[PDB]
Amino acid sequence: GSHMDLLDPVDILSKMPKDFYDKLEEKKWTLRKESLEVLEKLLTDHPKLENGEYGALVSALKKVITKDSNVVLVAMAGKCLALLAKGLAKRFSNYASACVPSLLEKFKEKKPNVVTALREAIDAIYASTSLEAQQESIVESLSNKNPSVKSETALFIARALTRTQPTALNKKLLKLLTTSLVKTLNEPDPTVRDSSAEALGTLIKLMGDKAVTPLLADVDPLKMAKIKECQEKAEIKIKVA
Repeated sequence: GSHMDLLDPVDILSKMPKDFYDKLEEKKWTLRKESLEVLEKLLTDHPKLENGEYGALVSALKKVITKDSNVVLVAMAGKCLALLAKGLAKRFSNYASACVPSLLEKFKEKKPNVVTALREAIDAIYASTSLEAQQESIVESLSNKNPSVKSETALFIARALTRTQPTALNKKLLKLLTTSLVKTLNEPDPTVRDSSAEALGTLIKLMGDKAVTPLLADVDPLKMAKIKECQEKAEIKIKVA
């Protein structure tokens, strides 16, 4: 009944205000907020989304996330993007690749509320794609000069790995990911190092010691300890088979 209706795909595109896009172009942040408010409510009221042309909506949200000077709007746009990606599940796959790079770069913003929304967004989007498909953006981001981006990128990999099938990573990808993460692991920044250790430990948890160990032969003893600690705490939420 009620609960079953939650499984009923809703056409939210036809329910948005006729001035949704125009308001997002207003200079007054409170007007931009009005469009996002309405959208956020539509997304929370209808967890199951009908198929449709979401390109314009995704582009509008990305614009707010990457260019809005108001962090409250950035967080709201991030949240909406996360709910949109969740409501479409795999139906979001076609928009994923363009979103990933933008979200990762936005991790230069450190306000915790924005960070939480960005994590939710990139995590929901990951579910519709794969590390194989997003490797270039991910690896490129681990090279970002901004410590905050490097750290959040490594943490993104850690969370992603807990929901990844072991068969989703071939030898090449495993080596590329490990090599890139060992590089940030040896960075002078403490947070970046911890985040890299968490990602590496999760990677071992998922792929197994024998498979990954060889690639960490040159990691010093102290760092290996951090990695193993994280490995112990990592929880792989998926089922191989």
